[PDB]
Amino acid sequence: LGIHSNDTRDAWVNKIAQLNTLEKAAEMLKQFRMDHTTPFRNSYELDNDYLWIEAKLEEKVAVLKARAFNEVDFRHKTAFGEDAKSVLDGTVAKMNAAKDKWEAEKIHIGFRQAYKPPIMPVNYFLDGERQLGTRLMELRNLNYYDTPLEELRKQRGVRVVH
Amino acid sequence: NRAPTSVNAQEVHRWLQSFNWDFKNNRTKYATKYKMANETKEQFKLIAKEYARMEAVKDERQFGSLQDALTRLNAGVRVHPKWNETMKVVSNFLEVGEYNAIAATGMLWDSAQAAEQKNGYLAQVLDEIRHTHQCAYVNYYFAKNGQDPAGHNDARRTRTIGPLWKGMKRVFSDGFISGDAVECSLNLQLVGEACFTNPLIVAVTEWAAANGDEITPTVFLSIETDELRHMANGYQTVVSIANDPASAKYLNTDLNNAFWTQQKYFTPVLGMLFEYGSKFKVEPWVKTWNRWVYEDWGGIWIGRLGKYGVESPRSLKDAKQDAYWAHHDLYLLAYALWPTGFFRLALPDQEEMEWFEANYPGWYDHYGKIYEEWRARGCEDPSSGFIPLMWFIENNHPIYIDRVSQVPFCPSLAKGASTLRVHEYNGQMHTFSDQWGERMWLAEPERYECQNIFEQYEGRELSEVIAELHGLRSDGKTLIAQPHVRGDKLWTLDDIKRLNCVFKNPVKAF
Amino acid sequence: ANRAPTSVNAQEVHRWLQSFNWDFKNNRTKYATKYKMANETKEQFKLIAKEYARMEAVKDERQFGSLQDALTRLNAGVRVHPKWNETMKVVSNFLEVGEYNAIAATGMLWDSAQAAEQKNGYLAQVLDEIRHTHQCAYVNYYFAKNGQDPAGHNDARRTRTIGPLWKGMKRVFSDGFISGDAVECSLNLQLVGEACFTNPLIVAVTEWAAANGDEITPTVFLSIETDELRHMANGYQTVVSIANDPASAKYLNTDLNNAFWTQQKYFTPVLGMLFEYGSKFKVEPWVKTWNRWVYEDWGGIWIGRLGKYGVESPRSLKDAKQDAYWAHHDLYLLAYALWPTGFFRLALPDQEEMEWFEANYPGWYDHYGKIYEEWRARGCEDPSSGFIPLMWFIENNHPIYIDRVSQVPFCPSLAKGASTLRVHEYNGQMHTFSDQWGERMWLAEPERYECQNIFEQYEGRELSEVIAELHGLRSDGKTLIAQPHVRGDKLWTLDDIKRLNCVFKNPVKAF
Amino acid sequence: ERRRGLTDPEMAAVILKALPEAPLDGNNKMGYFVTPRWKRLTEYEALTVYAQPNADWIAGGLDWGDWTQKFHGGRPSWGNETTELRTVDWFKHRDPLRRWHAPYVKDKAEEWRYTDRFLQGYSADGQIRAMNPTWRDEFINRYWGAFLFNEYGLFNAHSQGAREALSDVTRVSLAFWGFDKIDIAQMIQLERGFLAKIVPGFDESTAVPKAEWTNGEVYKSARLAVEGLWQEVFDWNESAFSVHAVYDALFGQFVRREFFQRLAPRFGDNLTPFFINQAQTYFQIAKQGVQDLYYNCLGDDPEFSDYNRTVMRNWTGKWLEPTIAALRDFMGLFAKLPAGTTDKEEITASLYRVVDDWIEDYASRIDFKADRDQIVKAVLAGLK
Amino acid sequence: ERRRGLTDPEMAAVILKALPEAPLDGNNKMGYFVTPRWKRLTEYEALTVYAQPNADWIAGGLDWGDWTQKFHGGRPSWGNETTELRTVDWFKHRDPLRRWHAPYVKDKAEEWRYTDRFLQGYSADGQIRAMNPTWRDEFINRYWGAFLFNEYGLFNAHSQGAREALSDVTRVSLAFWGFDKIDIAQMIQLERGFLAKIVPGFDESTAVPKAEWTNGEVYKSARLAVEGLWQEVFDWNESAFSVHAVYDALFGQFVRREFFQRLAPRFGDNLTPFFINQAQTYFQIAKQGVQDLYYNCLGDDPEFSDYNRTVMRNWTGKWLEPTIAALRDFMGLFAKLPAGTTDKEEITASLYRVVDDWIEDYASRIDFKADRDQIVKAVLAGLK
Ligand SMILES: [Fe+3]
Ligand SMILES: [Fe+3]
Ligand SMILES: [Fe+3]
Ligand SMILES: [Fe+3]
Repeated sequence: LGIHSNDTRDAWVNKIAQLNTLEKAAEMLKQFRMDHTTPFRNSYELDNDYLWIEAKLEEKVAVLKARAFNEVDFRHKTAFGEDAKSVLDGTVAKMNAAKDKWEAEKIHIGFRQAYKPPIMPVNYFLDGERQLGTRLMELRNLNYYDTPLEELRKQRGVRVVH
Repeated sequence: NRAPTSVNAQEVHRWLQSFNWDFKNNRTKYATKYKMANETKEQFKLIAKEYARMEAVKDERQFGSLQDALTRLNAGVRVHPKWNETMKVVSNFLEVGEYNAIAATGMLWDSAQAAEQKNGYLAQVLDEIRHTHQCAYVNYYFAKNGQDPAGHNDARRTRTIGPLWKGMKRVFSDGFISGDAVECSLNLQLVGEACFTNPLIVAVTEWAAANGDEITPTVFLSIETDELRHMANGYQTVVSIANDPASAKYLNTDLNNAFWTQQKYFTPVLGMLFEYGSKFKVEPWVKTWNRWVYEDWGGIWIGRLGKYGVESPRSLKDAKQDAYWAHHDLYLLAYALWPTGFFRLALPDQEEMEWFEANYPGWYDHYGKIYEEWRARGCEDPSSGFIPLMWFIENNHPIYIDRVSQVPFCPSLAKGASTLRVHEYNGQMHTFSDQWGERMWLAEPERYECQNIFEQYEGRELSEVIAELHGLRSDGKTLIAQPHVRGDKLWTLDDIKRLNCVFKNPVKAF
Repeated sequence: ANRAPTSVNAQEVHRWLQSFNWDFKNNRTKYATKYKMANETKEQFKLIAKEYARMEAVKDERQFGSLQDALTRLNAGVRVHPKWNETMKVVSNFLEVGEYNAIAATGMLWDSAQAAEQKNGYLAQVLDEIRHTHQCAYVNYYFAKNGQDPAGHNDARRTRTIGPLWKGMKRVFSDGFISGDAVECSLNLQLVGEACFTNPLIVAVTEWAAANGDEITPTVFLSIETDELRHMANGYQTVVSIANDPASAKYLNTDLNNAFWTQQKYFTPVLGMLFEYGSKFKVEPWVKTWNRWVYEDWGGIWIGRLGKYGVESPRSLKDAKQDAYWAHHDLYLLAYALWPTGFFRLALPDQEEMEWFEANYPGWYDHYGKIYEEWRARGCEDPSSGFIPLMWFIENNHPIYIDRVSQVPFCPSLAKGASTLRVHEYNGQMHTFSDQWGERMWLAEPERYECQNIFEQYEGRELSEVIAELHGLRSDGKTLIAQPHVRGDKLWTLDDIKRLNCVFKNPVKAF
Repeated sequence: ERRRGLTDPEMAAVILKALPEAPLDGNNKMGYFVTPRWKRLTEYEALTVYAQPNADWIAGGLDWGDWTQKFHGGRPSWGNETTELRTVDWFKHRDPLRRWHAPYVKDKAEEWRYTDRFLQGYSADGQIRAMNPTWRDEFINRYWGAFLFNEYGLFNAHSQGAREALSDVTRVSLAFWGFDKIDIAQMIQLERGFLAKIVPGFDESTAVPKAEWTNGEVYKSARLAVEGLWQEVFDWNESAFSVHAVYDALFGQFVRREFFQRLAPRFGDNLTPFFINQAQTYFQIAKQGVQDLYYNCLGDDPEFSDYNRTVMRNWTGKWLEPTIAALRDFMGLFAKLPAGTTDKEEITASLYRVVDDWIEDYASRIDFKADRDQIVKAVLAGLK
Repeated sequence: ERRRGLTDPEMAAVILKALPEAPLDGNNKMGYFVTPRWKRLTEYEALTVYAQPNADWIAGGLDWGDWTQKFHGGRPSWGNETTELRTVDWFKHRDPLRRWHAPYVKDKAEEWRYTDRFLQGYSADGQIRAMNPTWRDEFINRYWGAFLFNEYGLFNAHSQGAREALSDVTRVSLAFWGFDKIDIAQMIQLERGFLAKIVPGFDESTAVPKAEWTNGEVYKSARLAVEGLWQEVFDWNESAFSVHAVYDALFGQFVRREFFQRLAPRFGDNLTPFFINQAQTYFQIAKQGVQDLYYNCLGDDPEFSDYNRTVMRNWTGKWLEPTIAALRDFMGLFAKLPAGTTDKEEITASLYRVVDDWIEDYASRIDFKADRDQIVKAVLAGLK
């Protein structure tokens, strides 16, 4: 038990130390982000430790990618072999076609979960962040205060506890 | 063979607007809802050299002042203990605010398209670096020369134990850099600076002078000399986005959110630090708050932006309704949690109780009764085996943390706002203290995920948490934080360990 | 790119400064001098112009930032005891004249030196003395701008010329520093002036000022103090450079003794008067301070160190001990008697000060306290009384003389100290002396000492006319700068002085 | 009026009665926990390090937990996602000059005041009488004027670094580097304005140099490289490294040192070298910080040295080609000088000097394989 | 420990009880009786003017009576007999730069720190690789080094004035001019030491430059003029005038501007011009001061204008011949340069520039009839 060091972090460091191929490391990082890093995360078990473990996985994946790729690939491809530019353009198009703010939030959050570095090159990912965030802020802040808290609670799908 | 001639900063700034050139990718790198105009001008015509000269003059005055006369006078020692403890928090929190202002102004400089607006933002970036180092130097000086160095010398790592630090971080760290660059400008410049930070600096100098502190006036007046340019920068931002339809769509929403964000934390915390962290009182916090918000900012400053569509925040009425008792409740909660701070807190004495009763009628029967009960139970005596959190637990008065503002609140015992909202979303429960933060979270849940102290420390003994985070003094046993400001009978980590106070998450009971 | 970052410091340039001077026939000092400063004399501090400028600039920035920011915010210029404000008028102006004449004295020494290193040391001292002149001027400037009584602080440079203490001050820190042999001028300035009085005096003044609520004076004078190691080195190097010339064994001891007497004759009474009588809170009796300064500090450690070059303690030192006990009490009696001629406000000792005097100077009461109480009963502080203590002096037949050499006023028939008077008529003019040393100085060197004393310049003139003509009035146009008290009301005006009908007389016309 | 606690007798008495006999802690050193780079901790480190409230999941952070408020969509206020380089501690970087704000402004203010005095002396001395008219009218006015846009773009390249830097020490260093860049640009403009003042017929308007920058041939590839470095790079580490360790070090060094600092004296122009001296001083100051951050701390990282070196070599390969192109295009500026000003041998030697300095200072510190003959042959293709 | 009046409760209470209600005087200006040269009295004027305790028998004094102690034989501490020039008020002079000790040291410290930074940049930047070895070894080492002795002699010419000047303003101005001279000499030595540091084999010992100065041919008549101006002039006004308005303005101006400031850049030497820029700035400041003292105050004296003009014309005629000889001897340095470095047309034009600048600035302010053609031809008589 500890704020900065504990059993969960140690076990996850041991688990990370045994990733040897870039494919397995990238798959583990993607699964970890899906399971533990968003409001839409599958479980809040690692709430106190998930950021540090995510950083450790990111370091391992980054080193493995730098080893596996060449310079052009390291600049222009994601860890799974996709073209970063094509992925970025597709995500931006889907966001531009988004109808309401709920879909836009889902698209932006899924993009962050699936393609956050070191999965995607930083240049492409931050450009996508720029465009997607612009769109999402435009959709969200339009008529911000019109919906009453009761209807907003229903829309967000929250269970009112007290 | 001519008259001696030189070129000044104005004759070079005259041609600065032409420096930027147009190419395909000449746009801001950050997400934003507004388009800043590219013909914007700046009020102050400064180049790098002239700005350096102006700042160097002020720096030489302040440091010559600090190193000769103030040191010879023992001005760093002859300060009331309560104010010495208060300046730890004040200086370090202002330092974090200025540091994040550096990054916020960097983002704003990225956003601006006119070269003159960029120049203004860059001048403010250098100014925020200067202010960061000035606040750090206030802590530096009070550590080298003060009556109690602990907390001054390691605030940058002991800030992280206590709950007030999270709210401070949100207002002056995350609210400044996380979001739309125009929203960040509104938090930092339009609201943070015009409404709170500048009158805060002036009032801090007043209160510090009242309590024998001459180091803080010396540093903070020099800090405040730089604020005209930053206020102009905020005005220029609002002007530059004033011609865009996006402004009509979004600017009032952004301004209201920024105002509520800043006020929600600077209403209780500032008043608590003033009235409870000082021996000699200058002015009741209610009057100062009313003058700052309704008079100086809400009436005059916000009125000056009426021509650009800016309206007075819609939550201003709610802020006023909640601004009367906020700092008293926050001090109840902060004293109940004295072990988790990096500063020594003092119970109100008889003179302070009389002043509180005179200025806040009805203060006694609630707050004074609680404090006198705590004193009669030995909250100050290490052998008592009592910390006020024990009283909170015995009386069924849970202490929650707002999921958005990070401000601790006790709805079942507060005199001000006493509304609690608990929601369960995806296996997690979030507690909110007001409707505005609740709307903020429901609208964008992914922005607000900070874990509170009751979750990080859940199931952990208080002494273990204090020991792990280095909340001890140089001797290795005595705590940095104390329930009093006297020099004897200080609490040790063994005194905390004997209590056996284990942190719990208040929301689990639901 | 391709090299390591490199620079050159002051030492690496100073290493070759000794070769800058070259040999030509007319490479000699332009001033009369018995001695020969040997070339190849080194200096202790390795300085070049720019390094000296940088290190002085650091101190200047620190000091002015202190004065302009925190001391002005604290209102430290007003919260000073009135007595210490009046004392600081005189202290600052007189030290300023001392530093200004030190500029010229050090320029003369720089002319005298033959080694480029000794020249460099003297030049650094020249710039330092300019700095100190402007620093004392700034102390007066600040106290005039911000103090409780600007008058005297704002025009001391032209209102000092009314009173008699200014003549002696000029002789010590003006004519002693620049008139005479260059080595003699150095002995007055560096070997005795700075080392014996001015050096310890600056720190003593800061102590007494801090005790009296004054924070401007410590701020400026400690920075002034930070410079004096180099000046002491300059004096030491002077004595070392002249040590091997055979003229040293003939003349150094005579010059040193004359310089010591010149300095002590004025600074023994004046400094004690200013310290003890011009302050509310006392730091130390002047007898102990003087005794520590002259025999334990200067006549001991310093002259003992210098003795290996043939320097020996002055032969007038015993006479200085004999005369130094009551000197400043007598001087203050006389100075108060002539309060209308000053540019500062004086006060009588109060009850606590009278008890302090009688405790530290047993027997002080029956003489000085009784005289002061007689004056206070006569109404010396009341403008409607029509009494100035000079009237009491004339009534009781206690004539006041002015030493022809030192210019220090003395009253032999009333003094508890020297009490010896010499009157000689030479070529139709009469000269009055108070000691054997000044008498010998005049007999050997009559043409060096010709200053007219206030009783000769003012002979026959009514006091009010002299005060008005020399601008001894406040901005009102009728109230005087000098007062017999330090209170805020009942100030004397030129009309009261005119009603006194006080006409100066020459005391030597009685013979 | 106002009574103060330090001077008011009643308030002072109360304060003194409340004080303890001795300080409650013997450790009177702020930042005693900061690891000192040198023998003992400095004011630079005491006032700077750990000012950024990073959590432990950002290498070297002392705080804990997530950010209180993030961007829309979840982007953290600061994060490891904003750069390619990985480190064990982002607070390890120390500026070798140990300059926080006060020393920085002190130095720049000294330079500004000395510049003012020098300009007054130059104007009063009439030294403009010996400067060649053609050099002043064409090369100082047009091409040296056009270089200020290059310096301005390099300055603007620092925006996302000043926003995104993951350490307070690195943030201060980056801000100072960018501020020096903007200062150099404004000094070029200041020299043009001074020439306008002291020379009848000289037009200080930026229209001619700006047209040369945006539409000429000599600065075409330099302008393209600056645009790419500025607005097409979203990595703050890549921006700073490529600006200072690849593009500036070669192209800016050749332009400032091997053309203007070298050929201005031949035309009686002692005025341009005065400002080029300041530019060179700024460059040599910033070089130490660049090497400390990218070679001492990141390149020599105890756990990510190999990866960081691979990334930085990748960046050098990416940004060396546009730098060589900028140099090749700038080689056409020698066809405009009066015949006999310089020959091919002097140009080749200057190019070799610049390239050797780059290889020694930067290229070899990351194991980048650069062929000096290959590079210089490629650049000289734009000369003859 | 000590109890201070400002902070101690009881002592401060006594002090406050003794204070009056308002300042005893409404006049809070410390030099209110000084006649301001400009609109309002300046801080420099207030802190300087009338610090010298002169009596009224020295023009402008406010005191009365004789000096308390005089020299052996009776010559006064200060007196009118120490200079030929007469005036109605010796306190009339004002330094046009408004320069007392604090601003003076501030400026010199700024320049010192900037010089250190520039030297560090120059060495780290490797700019020595472009300097011509012959120029550095033969002209920077020997002749530029030999000029430091000229500057040293001009500096020493100021001791008589520092001791004998008849007012505080004049004394401060003379002291500052002399300090600037010594500073320039030390800067020459500092450059030689720097070159010894960064150029292996370069000797920083002054043996070679000193041998050139004391036994050479080009600096022979310059050395004779410096010796005469230093040790054979007992008039402080004559020393200052002849040094700063006749000898320096012609010979030193030609040596600094027209030979080294002009030919150094041609040999890839951007180091010597760096220091010659400081020398020229100091010269222009001193020139403003000198013109104010001798042409605005003494030359335009309401009562002694004609007599002072006669005296200064006599001094100009006396010291112009040795200056012309110094220039004629120094002309021989042009034959030691590499062939093609400069030609007779450039040398003649530079000589005419210096002579015309002198005639405008100095010779014409006292109605001294100077033939530019005659002076230039005399100087060119020794061109070979
Ligand atoms: Fe700020
Ligand atoms: Fe600000
Ligand atoms: Fe002095
Ligand atoms: Fe001295």
